[PDB]
Amino acid sequence: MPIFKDNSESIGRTPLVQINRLTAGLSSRVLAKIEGRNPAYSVKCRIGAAMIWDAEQSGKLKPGMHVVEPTSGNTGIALAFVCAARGYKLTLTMPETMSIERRMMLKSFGADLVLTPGADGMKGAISKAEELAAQPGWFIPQQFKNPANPAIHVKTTGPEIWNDTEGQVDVFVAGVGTGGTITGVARFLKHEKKHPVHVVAVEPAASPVLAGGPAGRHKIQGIGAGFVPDTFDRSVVDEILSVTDDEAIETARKLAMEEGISCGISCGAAMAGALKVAARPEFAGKTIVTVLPDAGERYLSTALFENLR
Amino acid sequence: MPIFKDNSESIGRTPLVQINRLTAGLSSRVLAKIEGRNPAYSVKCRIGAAMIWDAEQSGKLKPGMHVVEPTSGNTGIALAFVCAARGYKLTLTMPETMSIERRMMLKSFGADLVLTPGADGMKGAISKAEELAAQPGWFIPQQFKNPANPAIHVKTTGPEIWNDTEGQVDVFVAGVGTGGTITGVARFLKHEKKHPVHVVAVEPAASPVLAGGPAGRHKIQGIGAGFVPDTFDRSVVDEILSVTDDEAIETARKLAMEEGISCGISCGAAMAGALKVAARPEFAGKTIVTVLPDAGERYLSTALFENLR
Repeated sequence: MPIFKDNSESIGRTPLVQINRLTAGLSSRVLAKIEGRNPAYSVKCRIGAAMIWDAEQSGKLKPGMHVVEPTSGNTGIALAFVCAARGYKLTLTMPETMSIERRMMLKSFGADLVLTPGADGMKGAISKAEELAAQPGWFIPQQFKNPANPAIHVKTTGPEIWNDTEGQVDVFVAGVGTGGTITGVARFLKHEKKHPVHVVAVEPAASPVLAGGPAGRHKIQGIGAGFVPDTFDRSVVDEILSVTDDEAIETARKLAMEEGISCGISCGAAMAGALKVAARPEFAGKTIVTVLPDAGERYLSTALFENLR
Repeated sequence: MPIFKDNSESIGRTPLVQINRLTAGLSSRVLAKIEGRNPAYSVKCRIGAAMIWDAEQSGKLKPGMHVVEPTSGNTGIALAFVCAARGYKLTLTMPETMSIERRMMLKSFGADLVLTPGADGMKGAISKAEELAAQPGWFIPQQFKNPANPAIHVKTTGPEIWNDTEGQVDVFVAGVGTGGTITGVARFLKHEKKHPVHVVAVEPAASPVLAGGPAGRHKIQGIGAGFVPDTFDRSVVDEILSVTDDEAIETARKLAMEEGISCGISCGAAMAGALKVAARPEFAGKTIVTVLPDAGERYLSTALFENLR
């Protein structure tokens, strides 16, 4: 490995770990990519870095400009650590219904937070971010529209999976938030390596928007955005699979308990999908790869841990 | 990277990141090794894996046996994920001062917790664990005595530093808890690569036991054990340096804020010492390497985040 000139350069190179007890009695192989092991501990670190780097290259972002994005979750954390490592002023807009601890993490990187009325929800944070981003000197990455999001997974996540498995990956299963992960990995495998792979998107059964149903409330943070994102390319996805909130929560708990993998709720969702796919007779002896986006300690205040006080 | 057959094999291979703003105006070069990027997110993952593997190879640990260890933080977490990954019953002793968040992390891996009197500290934990380990069928790794602890650093941490710097490491600065990190890296560089390295042990000014002062209470968790561990090899250490709780907490805040590196209190302690050493005239144009043991989210409930409510 090189010496990274700042922490944003250290994204990726995450490990593939074989799942052993949740797969007991299957003849396929299930490998988990641990995206929790990133400079700011989630998969979003890849796109926080890539969207900043790409805006530098194109001139949309210049030194002294202000970065603004409407986000509570992992994307705010990634942008915060990247802007701190690379020296940009950062503002994040979020409804005031935001956990005091997620805000501490964001403020530890020196991000400025703009709370918008909780009643207007996410669309209120988006409106404020658009208003701020309209002024000159401010840049908005736009995580759901920015092609630099799937492109970094074409350049890093995709190749890492291809090379760590030595070309043995027959199924890729990924929860879909912005959809950049599943789009970039599928593009790399199918178009750049010409590799046959069955690509499965995972969404909450309570908000099955990718399969055409109506958005709803759900607890699988980071996926189920309530719309089909522009960064999600349905043409490289072969199947949509939904999981319940309880399946996701329980499978994340079993990943820690039975595999020693501390991970979040959407990790349980992805794995719960992957293990159902991996039980199909047509995939006997095949390799199923899935992504676990972040780590369990980010979920101490959530429903993931409520059974442990 | 290979496919890891379980999560314990995925230890290490952590990045070296150049520190840029905290070093502004020094002519030396300070590189931070990010041990938060480990399967259970601390440096102890290396020795949790290694001590279990070593006990398996030696026959001191067999399938069906019960693992027991005293811990005040990361060693419990490391052993917990390893025992979940590899299938051992685990019981940890710890003072009742252990935060609720730490307990929950240990419970998520299915470890049993035995609480010892808070005012008796680590020594009261060590004694209850020794008691429990007397039972036939029980095994105690003994993190302060087990040579498998510095050995894994001779085998992984040392070589990673040597390889990523291409033999450019003139100073090694590390906080001492068990001392295995500094002992193993220093043995590797001095005894095996025959490389001249100024090796700096960092301990709390409020508990300068390595320097022969009295044990005292302090907030730099993970270091300042209150005694000199057998796994600390004084013959490979060139200098003992004290840092205040205030220095450590503030420097950990500055690493997040000015570098985008979210890390723990002991990380600020090591960096506070590394920056002092790196400003010395004899190290102009030289390379100083230090270890940042874990990640910031483990410390939300601590004095590290007191300034953010």
